[PDB]
Amino acid sequence: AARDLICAQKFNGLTVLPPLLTDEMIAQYTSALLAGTITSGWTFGAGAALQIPFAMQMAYRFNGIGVTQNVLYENQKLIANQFNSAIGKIQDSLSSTASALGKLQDVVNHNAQALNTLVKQLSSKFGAISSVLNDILSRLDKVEAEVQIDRLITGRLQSLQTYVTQQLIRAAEIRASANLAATKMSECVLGQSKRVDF
Amino acid sequence: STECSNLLLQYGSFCTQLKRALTGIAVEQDKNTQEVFAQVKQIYKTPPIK
Amino acid sequence: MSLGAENSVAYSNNSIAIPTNFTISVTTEILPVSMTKTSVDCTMYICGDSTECSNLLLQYGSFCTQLKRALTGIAVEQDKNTQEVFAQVKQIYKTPPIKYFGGFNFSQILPDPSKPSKRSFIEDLLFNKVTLADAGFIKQYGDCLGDIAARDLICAQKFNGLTVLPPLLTDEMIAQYTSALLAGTITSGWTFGAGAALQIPFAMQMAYRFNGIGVTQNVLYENQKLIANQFNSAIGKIQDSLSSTASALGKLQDVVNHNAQALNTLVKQLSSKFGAISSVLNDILSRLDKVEAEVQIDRLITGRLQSLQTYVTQQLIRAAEIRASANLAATKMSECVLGQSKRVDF
Amino acid sequence: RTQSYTNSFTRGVYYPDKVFRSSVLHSTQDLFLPFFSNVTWFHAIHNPALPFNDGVYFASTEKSNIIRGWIFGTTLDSKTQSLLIVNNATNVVIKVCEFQFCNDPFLDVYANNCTFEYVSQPFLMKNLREFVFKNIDGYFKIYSKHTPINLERDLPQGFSALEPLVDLPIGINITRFQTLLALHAAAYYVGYLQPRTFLLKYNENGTITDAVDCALDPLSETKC
Amino acid sequence: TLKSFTVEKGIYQTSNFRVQPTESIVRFPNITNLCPFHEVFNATTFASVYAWNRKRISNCVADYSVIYNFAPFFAFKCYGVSPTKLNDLCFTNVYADSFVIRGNEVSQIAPGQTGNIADYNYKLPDDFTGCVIAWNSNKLDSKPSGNYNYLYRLFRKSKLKPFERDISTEIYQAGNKPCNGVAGPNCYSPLQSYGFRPTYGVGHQPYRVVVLSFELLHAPATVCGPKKSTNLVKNKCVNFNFNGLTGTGVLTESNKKFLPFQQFGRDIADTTDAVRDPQTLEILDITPCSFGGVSVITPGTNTSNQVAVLYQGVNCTEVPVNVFQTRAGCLIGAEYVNNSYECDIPIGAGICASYQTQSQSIIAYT
Ligand SMILES: *[C@@H]1O[C@H](CO)[C@@H](O[C@@H]2O[C@H](CO)[C@@H](O)[C@H](O)[C@H]2NC(C)=O)[C@H](O)[C@H]1NC(C)=O
Ligand SMILES: *[C@@H]1O[C@H](CO)[C@@H](O)[C@H](O)[C@H]1NC(C)=O
Ligand SMILES: *[C@@H]1O[C@H](CO)[C@@H](O)[C@H](O)[C@H]1NC(C)=O
Ligand SMILES: *[C@@H]1O[C@H](CO)[C@@H](O)[C@H](O)[C@H]1NC(C)=O
Ligand SMILES: *[C@@H]1O[C@H](CO)[C@@H](O)[C@H](O)[C@H]1NC(C)=O
Ligand SMILES: *[C@@H]1O[C@H](CO)[C@@H](O)[C@H](O)[C@H]1NC(C)=O
Ligand SMILES: *[C@@H]1O[C@H](CO)[C@@H](O)[C@H](O)[C@H]1NC(C)=O
Ligand SMILES: *[C@@H]1O[C@H](CO)[C@@H](O)[C@H](O)[C@H]1NC(C)=O
Repeated sequence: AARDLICAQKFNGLTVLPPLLTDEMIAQYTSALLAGTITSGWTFGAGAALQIPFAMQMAYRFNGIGVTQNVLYENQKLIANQFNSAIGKIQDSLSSTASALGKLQDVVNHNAQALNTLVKQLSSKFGAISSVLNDILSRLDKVEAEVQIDRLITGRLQSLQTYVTQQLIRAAEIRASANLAATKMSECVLGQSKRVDF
Repeated sequence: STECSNLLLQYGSFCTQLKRALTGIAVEQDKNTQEVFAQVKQIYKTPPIK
Repeated sequence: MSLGAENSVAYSNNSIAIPTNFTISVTTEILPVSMTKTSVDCTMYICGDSTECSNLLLQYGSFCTQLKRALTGIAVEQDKNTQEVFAQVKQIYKTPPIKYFGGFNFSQILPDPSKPSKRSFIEDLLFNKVTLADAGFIKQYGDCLGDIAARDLICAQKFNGLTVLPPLLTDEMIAQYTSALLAGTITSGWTFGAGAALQIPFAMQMAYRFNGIGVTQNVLYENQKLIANQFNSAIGKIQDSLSSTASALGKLQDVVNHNAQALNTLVKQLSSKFGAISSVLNDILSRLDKVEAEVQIDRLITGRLQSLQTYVTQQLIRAAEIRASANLAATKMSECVLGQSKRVDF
Repeated sequence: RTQSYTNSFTRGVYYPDKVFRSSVLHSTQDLFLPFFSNVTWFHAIHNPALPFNDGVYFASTEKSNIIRGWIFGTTLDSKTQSLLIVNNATNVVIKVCEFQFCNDPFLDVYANNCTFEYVSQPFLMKNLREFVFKNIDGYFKIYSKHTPINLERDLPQGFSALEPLVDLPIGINITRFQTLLALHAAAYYVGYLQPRTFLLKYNENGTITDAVDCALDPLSETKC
Repeated sequence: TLKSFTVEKGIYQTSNFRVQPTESIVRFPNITNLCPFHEVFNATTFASVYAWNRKRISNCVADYSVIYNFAPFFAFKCYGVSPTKLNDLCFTNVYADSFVIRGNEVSQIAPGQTGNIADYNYKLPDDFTGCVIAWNSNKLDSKPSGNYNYLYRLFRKSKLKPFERDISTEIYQAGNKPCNGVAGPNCYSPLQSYGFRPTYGVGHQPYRVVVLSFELLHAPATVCGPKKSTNLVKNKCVNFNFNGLTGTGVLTESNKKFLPFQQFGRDIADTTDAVRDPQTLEILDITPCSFGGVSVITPGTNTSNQVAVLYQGVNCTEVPVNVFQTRAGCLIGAEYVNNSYECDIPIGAGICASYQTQSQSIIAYT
């Protein structure tokens, strides 16, 4: 059919590397964390995993936030129904609305447009007579083609340095967000949080 | 292009440090994923009673 | 790659598992705080006492002033990071000469007056294992003038206009701050971080710590000797692990190595032509007339300015990362040492 | 004459410039002899010419000092200018002429269009005499280094850098070359240079002690 | 340095102190012969472009100002150097190539260019450092009956490498049938005459070309221009001139073991670390004279106009272009007291400064 943008990126020396952990490994880690949270509570994050019934674990969780544990044992079916209804509303909202995941889409879109700009910047002349090295090398003699090639080299090197600097700043922002995500993994899933709005 | 490569060789080690910066970013991404997700030491599994 | 060992906890709706014993574990966390302070002047690097190069460099505006301002801001920020992490106590507390704390051995972390720099045993291993690049914070111009053996990298850095500034707080003052925090921790508890230091016996302070984590304080008083022996064994294991394994301190070694490598790259970048006929400036002055040598000097000036700005931008990004790590270390100093934390994995 | 084949054994390194460098790793792109190659062992008991192909590494392990002189050219029948390096016990005589001369047969110890007449000190002198000849930009450069050998088996293991001798700007279109003999036997190795990239190592005394050929194996490319 | 008339309290990096040079040193080899440019530029007959002469100029002193008096040319068109700076610096060897071409082909004598002379008669390298001198020769190399002593080659199997010569004349063949020494069908002699006449146009006139090829300093210098030498002094920051290598620094004795073919020593930053003196065969270390940073420690101008100067990173027994020694350099103008206050102006490794009372003055402390 037509030439893809990824092929035009790959033909000009730009390569995307695969991550070390595949999606199945991330799913295995998530399933292990979920099973340890459900079966053990917060005991698996501080040593050996000790089993506990889930109703008694939820009574422990209510006793953490200042409510006596008889409230759960007298209202267990209502709280189970409320939890199931809330999971159903999350499923319906994720099936209906698609604007919630805009951060990961922005992460994809920025990395797409940076490489697209780096490819498109190769058409620039930077004050030379042409943007093609073969036309310059065939049209002029040695000294003039050396001058035009030097101008093109300076322009392309400046654009590549700009791309690397912007990638470094974006990587610092991504590392800050990943540190926050690791803290929320350690404090919300592996335990119970006393911090307000955390 | 051989002439372009010969003229690019006179600009020093700009591409070496660009390559080093990109390699550092690439290692940092996998470090971020390992720090976030690989927090548990054993792979617990659900018993068949749901 | 293997993610981990397969496990299957026996869940049931009427079964629970309760521990009957405990272990006291001591772990080690290493956090960078500051990095190397550097100072670069443009005239020695770009020109090297050439009057024509300086006169052509004056036409490029105030690039060097803002590069100098950025480097000075980084240098001030490093001292601010060290002060904001370590100088958290208001008074220099000292441990009493009677070294009994309920049977807990603190001899390997408390300082000793035998050596001149009053550092502990573990602090001596941590200073010995992290090798230094031996930068220009020690004066070496008398050594650089005297040509002995072969030319050093530090002398080539210094002769081209790159200079490393010493930190404001010496290692003895950092050790004094650490000893004051340690003495206030082991003789007062968490009271010295919230006002005046109120004394408390160490067994009763540890019983308060046991009440913090949801264990009744009679468990400590019925098992005091076992807990003290476990603490001493864990401290000895930390000592043996620091004596044997040398790969634990890679973060501070990376901090040293990056700041050495950036200056080495900046020195090596002076051998490039950048499209001119020679990297040597005096050959350009002698071999040509005014206009052509001015053209070649302009090419060299442009290339050296891009190399210097690349170095300054990389240093600014590294300084931001180091400042984030220092803020984390200051939070961990305020919450782990000066109190007891309920946050999981913190 | 009898031919054979043997390994180069990381041998054939020379100083690329007349600049003193100490305790530094230097990268040089020049016509070098690649590592672990096959040089050709010629046993001269007996003779067609040998092709001069972008540089020649010459070696000789002979104690009796028989081998002497060289001829350079492209067709060698007075239809071209030919370089003639003739050595003896006193001087060397280097000349470029049409050169229908001869010293190969048994005429020994029991002109035309001449361009230059360079005479100087002699070149040659359990010892190995290593020589490198090259022709770049009309300039003929000769490198040499003599090294004693203990066990006369083959080319030795180790490094011995070659020092420059003279930089003759005469010698045009060298394609084939020839080597003399001497009788009252002769054994020499011939290797061919190649445009490779090397990474030279200098010690604290300024002597080349180690080198890495960047296009030999991927480990050496990683080192370079 | 702050672009303001009022400064605040703190420490500011202002400038750098440099030791200025006192004397000058010129070191040239002791050569008294004169280079024979008159034999090159003033000749009765010049060779053809296919058989151009090459003359080696060595072991003499070259004066380039007499070249204008020798021949009436317009442009001293040089490539790697300038014509006005040829008498200061110097080289190893100079080669002069002389030939006669047509006025159309004078532009072909340039590095990196193809044509007829540049491909089959005389090819210049891409790294050519030298000057091309060409002038008209209508009065000596032109006859009304035509000239046949000047030959050029236009037929060859391959392009010529730089600085190569071709003397042999064979019958050129551009077909499958061999010539066998017979100039018949598809057989051409490669040399044909220029045929110079005085009635031709200005672009067809005979031109005498002299190409001076300089090679840079790698060997000991054998040809050097007119410049008097100066006695060598050591252990002083001076200006040196070693065979055209200018610079500023301190020359000391060295224990570097130079090999006998080496005349220079370079550094990681591509600068000359050591040099060999051309008069006496000795090795000299080149190091720059003393420098360092200067920091000015002041309170505000609303308080006082007194300052203290910190000379960064020096052991100040070599100060000039109260004295207290710190680890960040040494402090001049502040009195060190044996007290301990809070830090006001941070200087270095545990040393601060303040404006106190015990007559107001600037003190330094731990
Ligand atoms: C709890 O664990 C400790 C070790 O962590 C046990 O102490 C050991 O007990 C055995 C059995 O007598 C002794 O041989 C060891 O010397 C003890 N080790 C020490 C004191 O460090 C202790 O017995 C355990 N408690 C229970 C109730 O099982
Ligand atoms: C509790 O567990 C047992 C066996 O694990 C099962 O038979 C029983 O149905 C469970 N109780 C309820 C209310 O489902
Ligand atoms: C433990 O404390 C005693 C003092 O009672 C001391 O002698 C000993 O050295 C300490 N242990 C270690 C390993 O330092
Ligand atoms: C060198 O060439 C000879 C000629 O056949 C060959 O036998 C020998 O294996 C070669 N050496 C190598 C490939 O190392
Ligand atoms: C340099 O030369 C000295 C002088 O003999 C010698 O002692 C030293 O070992 C040499 N260094 C080397 C070979 O690395
Ligand atoms: C130049 O001077 C050196 C040492 O002063 C001396 O050995 C040499 O003979 C001199 N050369 C001439 C040509 O005078
Ligand atoms: C060239 O040399 C001849 C012979 O010495 C002389 O007569 C003539 O004047 C010289 N030409 C110039 C311009 O000096
Ligand atoms: C260098 O400084 C130290 C420390 O003040 C001093 O002991 C030494 O004498 C100084 N060196 C000189 C003055 O040459």
